[PDB]
Amino acid sequence: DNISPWTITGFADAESSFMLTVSKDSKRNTGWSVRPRFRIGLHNKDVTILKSIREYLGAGIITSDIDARIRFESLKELEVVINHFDKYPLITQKRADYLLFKKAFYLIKNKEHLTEEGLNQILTLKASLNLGLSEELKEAFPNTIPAERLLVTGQEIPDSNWVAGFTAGEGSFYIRIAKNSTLKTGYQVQSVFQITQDTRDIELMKNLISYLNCGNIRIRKTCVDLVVTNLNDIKEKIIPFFNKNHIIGVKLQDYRDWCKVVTLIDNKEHLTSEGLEKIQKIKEGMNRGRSL
DNA sequence: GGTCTAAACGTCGGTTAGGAGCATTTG
DNA sequence: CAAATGCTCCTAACCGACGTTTAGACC
Ligand SMILES: [Ca+2]
Ligand SMILES: [Ca+2]
Ligand SMILES: [Ca+2]
Repeated sequence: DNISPWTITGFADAESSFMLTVSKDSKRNTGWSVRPRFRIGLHNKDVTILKSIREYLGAGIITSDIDARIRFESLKELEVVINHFDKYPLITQKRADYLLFKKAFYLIKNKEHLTEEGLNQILTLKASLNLGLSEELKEAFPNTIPAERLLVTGQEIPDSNWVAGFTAGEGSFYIRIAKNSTLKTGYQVQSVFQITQDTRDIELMKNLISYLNCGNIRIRKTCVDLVVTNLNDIKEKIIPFFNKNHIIGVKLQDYRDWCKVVTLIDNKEHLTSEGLEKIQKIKEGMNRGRSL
């Protein structure tokens, strides 16, 4: 089965990266090598996801060593990328990065990066891209003025598949077992849906809650979480939503086991010892407890 | 009070993100 | 020759995922 473009975009909002490498090359006229990259790096166990992406865009190089990566570094591949994200725009702060990247791309495509002016401009672009300029690049290009970075605000959810890809990237379906003496079975069993993101896009997360009509915002001791713990919201909103909008990767399997446990909780089997052992058995093989 | 649900509060460790540069091809 | 791209190696935090305690409904 083929993947949705908005799923690709959501997942990219989650896990992808737009990069500019500027490295001193003595074998070049400007004395510098400038190259744009787009990349997605995952755990090996999710190679298939990358393949799916590769199948949709018809571009990208997939490798697998200590991790699995799909990369786009040549001009043509990057054209494919830019086409996709122009048709299907990111909505997190990463979009900003994309724009910078995009600008840089066109400077390199038109070869004016081989000009010192072009080089300097590209350095202003990298200055505001992700982690910005290293100390080495800072001293190599003194007092470069960081390009204006677009603050991504008022981002409406473009598509439900975007949500699917995004939680496929940052989401978490897990079962919480709490040591509670008030429970005659000895433990409280909770089904929990979660999405984690840096505070920079808290607005989006809030706008996401309204989209799912459930969830609470949690601020950590930094990061922000969309947390769904209400069983009825889970059974009536979340589960149907992700049954319609599929989760890719191993997290799909995790989500299935999660679903099974939710059904066990709905039938109040979590209130008995037998059902508790059952649920625990399912949980031990979920997420961090899964194998090859 | 007894019980259970929802969720606020807490915390670990690694899969993500982000990085830089040599090697090879293209020309 | 030089410019583009292929390929490989390095770094660590924003994530994922796990745990306990608190407010409070029904009975
Ligand atoms: Ca992310
Ligand atoms: Ca992930
Ligand atoms: Ca992630």
